[PDB]
Amino acid sequence: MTRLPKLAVFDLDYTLWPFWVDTHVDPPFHKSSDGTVRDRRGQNIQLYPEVPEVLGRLQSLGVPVAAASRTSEIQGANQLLELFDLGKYFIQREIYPGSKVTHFERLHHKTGVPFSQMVFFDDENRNIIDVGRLGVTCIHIRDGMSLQTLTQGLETFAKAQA
Repeated sequence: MTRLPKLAVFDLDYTLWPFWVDTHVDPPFHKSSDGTVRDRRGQNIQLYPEVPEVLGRLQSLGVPVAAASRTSEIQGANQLLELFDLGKYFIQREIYPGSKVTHFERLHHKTGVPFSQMVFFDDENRNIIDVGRLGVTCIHIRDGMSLQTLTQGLETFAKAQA
């Protein structure tokens, strides 16, 4: 029904997975025969349960998906996206330290999508505030992404377009 955003942006830590990739785990990671992803020490790395379906829904809706993360553990963040087979859903990934305003300026530049036509999900208040000043519809999340968080965010975006 209501207008869809032209770009859906997600942070990684506490958005797609319940931890800080630069703090709680020890890269590199690998896939184990028991169906899990493990870090160098043997910890069981998991995504928030509905993350695969969240990205799959955006894919079905034709909504371009991008990442905007401020972690220093860049290699590890990308490896996780690949091992969980989530990388295929992303058209662009901005993963590096610094003000997230820089990540969004590059997303804006390469996609051509105006800031007002973007929706962003992050748990970090600092980022919600910084990016919000750009006109992006920012969705402050808790307990990571879920289909409810996604669908409510899309409604919020639609409302903002009005």
